[PDB]
Amino acid sequence: GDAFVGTWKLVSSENFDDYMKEVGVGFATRKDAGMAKPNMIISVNGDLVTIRSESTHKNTEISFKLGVEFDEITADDRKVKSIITLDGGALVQVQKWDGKSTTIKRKRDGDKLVVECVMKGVTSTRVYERA
Amino acid sequence: GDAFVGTWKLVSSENFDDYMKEVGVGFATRKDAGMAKPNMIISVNGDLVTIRSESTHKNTEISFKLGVEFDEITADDRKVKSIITLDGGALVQVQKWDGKSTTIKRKRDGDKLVVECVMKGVTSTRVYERA
Repeated sequence: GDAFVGTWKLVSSENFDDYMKEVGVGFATRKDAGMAKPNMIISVNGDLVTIRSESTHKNTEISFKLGVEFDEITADDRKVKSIITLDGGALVQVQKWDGKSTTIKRKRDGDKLVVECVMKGVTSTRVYERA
Repeated sequence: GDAFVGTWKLVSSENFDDYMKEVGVGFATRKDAGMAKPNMIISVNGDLVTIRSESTHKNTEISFKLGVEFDEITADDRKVKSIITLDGGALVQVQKWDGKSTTIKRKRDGDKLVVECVMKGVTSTRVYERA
């Protein structure tokens, strides 16, 4: 919906490194990924949704449809299968690969976009705001 | 194949503006798109191919499989249907939207990657080289 559409700047991050350790990201790459403050750009054209994050080195983007499974190569190079849904006003994305799975939840909170990444027990919280 | 895999820097461009005029890109956007020298990063993971171009403002990326049609939102904001194939050592991509269609051909030439965009009569040539 039009609730997520826009450009966002990151403002906070919590327990991100432990979330990364849990998914198996390499030391040099976690250390790197945590030193940057990405921008999240979300838009929609018809029934097609787009999310792209800019960074001073790593830049990615995904184009998908709700409730339709697709193939994704993450920023950290994992070949996963994604399925994104609209569960009660929140964009719920589930990535699954090699028997494991993680869930990324995007939801509005006033003038902020709250993102919560979870990997069996560990949760990281990143708060965004418009730009 | 492993022939296109790598990072590329642009070195030349020819008749690009006329190619843009033909596809209907807006004046301010063509003027902008031509002042930048993008980088093309191509990689493969299993049967999944990835092409992403970096620029000091506009950054995009596509993930696809050969011979399988998919939905794409171009850098200039056109919602097109793409189909990419391997026609005799050349990556041939066809975009189609609103009764029209364009063809982008990527092929090797020594140590260069030659790209040729065509829109009924008009052809633009952009030459890349490794980085």
